[PDB]
Amino acid sequence: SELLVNTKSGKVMGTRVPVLSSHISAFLGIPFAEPPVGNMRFRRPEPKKPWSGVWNASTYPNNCQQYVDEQFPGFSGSEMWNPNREMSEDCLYLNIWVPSPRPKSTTVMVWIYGGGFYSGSSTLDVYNGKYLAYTEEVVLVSLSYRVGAFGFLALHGSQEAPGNVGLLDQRMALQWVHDNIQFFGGDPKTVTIFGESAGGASVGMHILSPGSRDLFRRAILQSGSPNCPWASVSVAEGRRRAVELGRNLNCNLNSDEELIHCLREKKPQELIDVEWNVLPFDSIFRFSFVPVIDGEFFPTSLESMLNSGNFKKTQILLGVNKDEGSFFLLYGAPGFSKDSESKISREDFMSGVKLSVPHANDLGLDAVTLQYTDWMDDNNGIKNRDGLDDIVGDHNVICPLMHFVNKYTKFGNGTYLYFFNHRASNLVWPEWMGVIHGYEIEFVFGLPLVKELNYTAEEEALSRRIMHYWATFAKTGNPNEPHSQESKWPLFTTKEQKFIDLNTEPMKVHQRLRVQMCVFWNQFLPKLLNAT
Amino acid sequence: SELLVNTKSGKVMGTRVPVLSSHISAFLGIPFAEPPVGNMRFRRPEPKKPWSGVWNASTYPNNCQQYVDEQFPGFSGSEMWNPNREMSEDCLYLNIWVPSPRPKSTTVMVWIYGGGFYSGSSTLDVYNGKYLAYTEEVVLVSLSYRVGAFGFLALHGSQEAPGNVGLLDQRMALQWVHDNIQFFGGDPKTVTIFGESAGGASVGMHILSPGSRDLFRRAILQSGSPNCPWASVSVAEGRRRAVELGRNLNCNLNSDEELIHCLREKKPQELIDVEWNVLPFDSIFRFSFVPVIDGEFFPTSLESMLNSGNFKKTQILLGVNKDEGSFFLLYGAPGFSKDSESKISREDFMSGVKLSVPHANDLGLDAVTLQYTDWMDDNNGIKNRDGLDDIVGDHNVICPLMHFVNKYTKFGNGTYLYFFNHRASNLVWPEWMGVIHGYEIEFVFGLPLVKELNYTAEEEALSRRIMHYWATFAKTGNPNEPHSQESKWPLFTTKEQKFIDLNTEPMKVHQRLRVQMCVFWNQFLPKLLNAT
Ligand SMILES: COc1cc(CNC(=O)CCCCCNc2c3c(nc4cc(Cl)ccc24)C[C@H]2C=C(C)C[C@@H]3C2)ccc1O
Ligand SMILES: COc1cc(CNC(=O)CCCCCNc2c3c(nc4cc(Cl)ccc24)C[C@H]2C=C(C)C[C@@H]3C2)ccc1O
Ligand SMILES: *[C@@H]1O[C@H](CO)[C@@H](O)[C@H](O)[C@H]1NC(C)=O
Ligand SMILES: *[C@@H]1O[C@H](CO)[C@@H](O)[C@H](O)[C@H]1NC(C)=O
Ligand SMILES: *[C@@H]1O[C@H](CO)[C@@H](O)[C@H](O)[C@H]1NC(C)=O
Ligand SMILES: [Cl-]
Ligand SMILES: [Cl-]
Repeated sequence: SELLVNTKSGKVMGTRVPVLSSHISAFLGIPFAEPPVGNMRFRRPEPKKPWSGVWNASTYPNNCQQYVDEQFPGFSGSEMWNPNREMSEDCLYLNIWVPSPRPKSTTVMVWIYGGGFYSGSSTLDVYNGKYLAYTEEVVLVSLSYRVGAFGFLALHGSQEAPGNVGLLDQRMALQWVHDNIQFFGGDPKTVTIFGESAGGASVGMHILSPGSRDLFRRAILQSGSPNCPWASVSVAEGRRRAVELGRNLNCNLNSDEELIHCLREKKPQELIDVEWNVLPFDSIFRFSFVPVIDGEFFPTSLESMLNSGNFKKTQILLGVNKDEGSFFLLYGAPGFSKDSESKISREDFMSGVKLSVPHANDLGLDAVTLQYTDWMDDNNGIKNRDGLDDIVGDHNVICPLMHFVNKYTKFGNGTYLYFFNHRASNLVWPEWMGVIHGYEIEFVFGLPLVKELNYTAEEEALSRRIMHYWATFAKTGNPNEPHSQESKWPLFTTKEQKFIDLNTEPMKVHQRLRVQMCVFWNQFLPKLLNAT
Repeated sequence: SELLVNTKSGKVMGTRVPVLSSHISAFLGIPFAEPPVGNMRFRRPEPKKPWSGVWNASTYPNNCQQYVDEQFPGFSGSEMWNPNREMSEDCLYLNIWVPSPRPKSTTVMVWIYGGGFYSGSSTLDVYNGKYLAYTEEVVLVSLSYRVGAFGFLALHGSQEAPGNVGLLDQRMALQWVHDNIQFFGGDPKTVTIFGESAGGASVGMHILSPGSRDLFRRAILQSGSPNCPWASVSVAEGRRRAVELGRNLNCNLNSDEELIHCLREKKPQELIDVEWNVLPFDSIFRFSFVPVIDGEFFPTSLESMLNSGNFKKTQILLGVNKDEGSFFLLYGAPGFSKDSESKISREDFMSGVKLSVPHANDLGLDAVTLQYTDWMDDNNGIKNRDGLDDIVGDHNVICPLMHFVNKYTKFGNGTYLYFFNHRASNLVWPEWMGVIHGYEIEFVFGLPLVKELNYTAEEEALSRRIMHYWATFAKTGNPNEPHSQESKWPLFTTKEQKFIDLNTEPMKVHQRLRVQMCVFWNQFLPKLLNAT
């Protein structure tokens, strides 16, 4: 009854799940397209054909095929991001958490997982929607989408591997929500899409793309934006990386059809095993198969679209973490270790700069080095470590997002900007990594409300604050409740550029979120690289 | 007797002058070259032909022909630098102060005035040698040299106007000191040359030039160095400026001989009136007629001589003032005034950057602007004013000197570096100009010892503090007296790069003088300009 819902594609049967001291309804693993298997690998997706009978939606679905991290086997801090279900190309499913009793037409939030467009799962423990759905009385959806070559192999001109099909994956999920969430008590006119990392870039890409704009109301972007240097490639570079994938696998390279046909004959893991080999440079924070600027999903360049106001005009809430770079340095740069303070020698600093700005010429590398080096104290291993951390975070996350924020706000209908800088009391990663890429998510999804996870009382309060900000924004376009006695998160405006810190302390309002280095990253360095 | 001295060129009669509550001997206006007049204009100097009878050396000589500042008529702060004697091309004379009674063979210090190679006089009140000669028991010489076109018009390949003849004037005076100072109680083997601004650059040029090296023992450079961007031009640029001078005066331009013949017919003021017109850019801290890198006075480029160690190996003492740029902004840049705090708008800041780095392309100007702009507070008129002040001082004085210091110290036999940052209590210039280009000179020459000039007692001590450093360095190659236990001025070394502040407070040792900005000026910007 409460758990039996007839959708436009067929009947589904959910399950009743405990949440804190109560219960809510969960519909897990609902299919929203045809399995993209066999001759449909790399292809645009197709809607799921209606089914007879009742779809058992009591269990999480498979995860999409992806690279699996084995750097720290068994370590909870890294394994919490790996697939926790069987991987399969049959992975295009969504999950829904619905308050009990079912509401009539309440606000909908659709989570888009990140993972650099190469990884991610809707089923991770940290994305369990039940705490946010129960606490804030929202219908919480998490979608899925093909990652890696399966979602973003791009041979422009081919209709068999056109590129961006993972983005199209997200779109079909949003269209399914548009068509069916009313049967779960959700309001299809009040859908907020939100995501972190590539999910945040994705949210911004749907703001940009005409084919996506009418499928949601407003948007939240966490540590990601559509213009990030890692988040897209040209059609030429996408073509080069697809051909190099075939070269790594002894494919016929004479035509797209023969290349695609060879690649479609490979087992999924054969593609994954050579995925990182197609990158052009030794690099960190760079991923092989990402969205392409194609002229279809993206009509023109992202920058021209941002400049002209060619995007959805609505409210946005977005922000970054204090130490976005540390995860990438730990996994990919010399001198960093999970088990030490990772003081960085001058030599390893210079190596890290090269890995962090792989596209830069030697003059550009000199510019980055001078901007982030204290020449009164150039052998200070802690300053070198933190300087490289800032380089990676500023170049890859913060400065692209601030460029996006400033362009969007010229045309949009309300911007709210945050700086998340709380290090969790129970973090398993070392202190030099600070406030890590991905580690605001557990606060957004309410994990500190679970006493067994051993968060502090202040962290539970912070999680409750953030969930209420996110959900009140989703409901109203404004994270603040009116007539409330709590300090107000101010609008970000072109003139005053205000933002708040998010942490356990009373709110602080600041202005011009890191403005100096982003002048460097957004105006000076691109001009230097374009001149030289 | 004490005032009657037989030199190798003839007899001279000096005069007994009061100094504080005592007396010393002064020999003023001794000729060291033939008057460079008529056909001799622009020509290398020729030794003064010996005279019969007694040369009357009781009176200051004429000053060389030069541009005279009329910006602030009658204002003591600027008038103190103007010629205080009649100007004449018959101006190649030197002055000597000798302790009374005459010493046997004491240390000699030879002052070389500055003035951007376009101005300067040996006879200014602030260069009165009597306090230094009396207080420190040295023989103090001040020389003179042709400035402007008269000293530095350069038509390379012509022997009639070869360039660098003002430097050859200095050398001829040093040769005269070498040959004659023993008759005044000076030791020709212990001569220190010292100078400020262009005089400091000149001192460095004599260190470089093979034809000068044997005419002095060691060297002091104040707020100037041979590699300063204003201190030399190429033979091609000197030729362009000489031809343009002729163009301004309707000269025949078909040949060097015809051009020179024309310029020699003009009255001196006719040349001076158009002198600034030959500069290639709207600019500040750039001067028309300066030393040329000719392959004769300078055998190769300054940088290659410095890299190869092709220079005199001895001890040097040198330094800079806190606010070298302020004078040039007051006189040449928009928004500055003697009668206001000169808060600088953003627009006037950008204009000032362009005037300050006239040779830079737009990418270069962007780099300078980013390096000196606080983008959290870019409309702060005090920060804009002080940022421009630092740009002018760093680019033109401090960083070129630090480059020289660094290169010299690899091969030299002892470097002592200072940072003079005391603002005089009785300064007539406004507070925003800080510690001004030229305003350490009055301390070096002992003017705070004169009660009627109204320095504080701490400023008298500092002046005594500086005169003793300078004269002890001249005597021994080390500014510190041994077995004294005043705090010691450490050697500047390649590794530790120590320097001292010079001010009324107890001496503090620091390291790496303006190292951050000088990486920009000495390494990154030249690379950027070369590559773009
Ligand atoms: C040098 O060799 C390689 C090095 C690497 C480096 N990168 C990888 O292996 C991907 C590793 C995934 C790690 C798990 N995912 C994480 C994720 C996030 N944060 C993490 C923070 C820490 Cl401290 C650790 C892991 C995080 C946040 C999210 C964003 C991404 C890109 C992946 C996932 C979600 C890949 C391939 C190589 O061959
Ligand atoms: C009007 O625009 C122009 C502006 C100028 C610059 N004009 C000048 O006369 C330069 C200023 C003359 C006074 C120079 N004397 C000074 C000198 C020094 N310091 C000074 C500090 C202050 Cl605050 C004021 C004057 C100083 C230190 C020394 C260095 C120089 C170059 C000149 C002389 C000695 C020239 C031509 C122009 O057309
Ligand atoms: C030297 O010149 C001074 C000043 O003109 C004069 O007072 C003095 O008598 C002269 N000495 C002579 C002519 O012996
Ligand atoms: C200067 O040279 C002497 C003798 O050649 C040497 O003993 C001394 O160490 C040198 N000093 C410096 C500072 O180079
Ligand atoms: C110096 O001080 C004396 C006495 O205090 C005063 O008469 C004189 O005007 C002062 N000089 C200047 C130049 O201000
Ligand atoms: Cl100041
Ligand atoms: Cl050394």
